[PDB]
Amino acid sequence: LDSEEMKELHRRLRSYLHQELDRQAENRFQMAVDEDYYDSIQWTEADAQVLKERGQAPLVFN
Amino acid sequence: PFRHNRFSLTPIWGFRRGRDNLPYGVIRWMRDIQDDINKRASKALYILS
Amino acid sequence: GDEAMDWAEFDRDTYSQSRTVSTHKRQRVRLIECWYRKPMRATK
Amino acid sequence: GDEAMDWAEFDRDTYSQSRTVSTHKRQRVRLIECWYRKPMRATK
Repeated sequence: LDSEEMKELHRRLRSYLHQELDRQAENRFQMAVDEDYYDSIQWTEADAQVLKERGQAPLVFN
Repeated sequence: PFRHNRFSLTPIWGFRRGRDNLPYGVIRWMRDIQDDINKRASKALYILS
Repeated sequence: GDEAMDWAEFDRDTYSQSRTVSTHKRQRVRLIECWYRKPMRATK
Repeated sequence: GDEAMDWAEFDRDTYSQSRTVSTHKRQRVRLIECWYRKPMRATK
């Protein structure tokens, strides 16, 4: 039964999944970054490198 | 032999990191602040001396 | 439609600034329900 | 998949930055469960 129509259904579902993934990419990224800031990880890589060149160890107050 | 189908060792979890679900204790942030405190105290003592 | 509801719907439709939209796409249409009042002048 | 769950799985997969993986490696697959609603138009 898979060949006749379930291939079309699977293609449709994959397209819908791609659309909902790319539509929510910004919000998904924002929620991920929020969860990262929860557990005392609050320095972006660029500014952390800037601090490292300063000789200053990055600090998180959280 | 045990009837229950679970491991003998039971994990008492703590704070779990969101990114990788790797457990981390209370210490981390206050450890950072503690090392900063030690640096500040040593620097102040050196400047005074 | 005003900028609010059309903005929400078109933000949903846009997905991102540049995306390769597949042949399969959800088709959304607008229906408007209008409740209006007209006097009748019943003789009674 | 989006960056979150894919990042978690790939971080588990890479183990370290440069690691000599053995022949025996745990193989993980992605299964997606979809619950969708479609109209019926029941005659009743």
